[PDB]
Amino acid sequence: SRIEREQHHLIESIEKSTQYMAKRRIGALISVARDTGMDDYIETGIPLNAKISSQLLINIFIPNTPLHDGAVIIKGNEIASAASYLPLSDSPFLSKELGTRHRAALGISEVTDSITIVVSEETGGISLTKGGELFRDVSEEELHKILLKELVT
Ligand SMILES: Cc1cncnc1N
Ligand SMILES: [Cl-]
Repeated sequence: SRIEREQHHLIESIEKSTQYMAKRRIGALISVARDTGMDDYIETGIPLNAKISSQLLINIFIPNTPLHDGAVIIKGNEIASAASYLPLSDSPFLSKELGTRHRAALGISEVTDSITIVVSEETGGISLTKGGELFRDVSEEELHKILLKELVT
């Protein structure tokens, strides 16, 4: 179909699912592939090759469920995999109060041009990684403008 419609639907799906999980302190880790490949990391997860929806993203990350423990990787117009491994950053600049999801999101951002979104299960804050930088606890307006700029081409 039309690319721009899928991209805006992707953005709305992330905004809606992360708002839902943030409110309930459900951790999440969602990495959006771009030009650089996430293919090897997709292979580490459970293959879904599913249509993107906020409902599916929420169901994946329910705690103590088969699909929740690891990253979701979106590729093109599909949720490609759940429970994928991402490389963990060894950076000592990452705050010690952040968890493995953040360290994983930082690590993939150091070696891909992917955009990765984290929901902390400790605080509910939403964070974002790109190019080896972390944007910690962004507002809904900040998240919206970042995703517009980064995911709509
Ligand atoms: C430990 C871990 C958790 N989630 C994603 N990647 C990882 N390496
Ligand atoms: Cl967390």
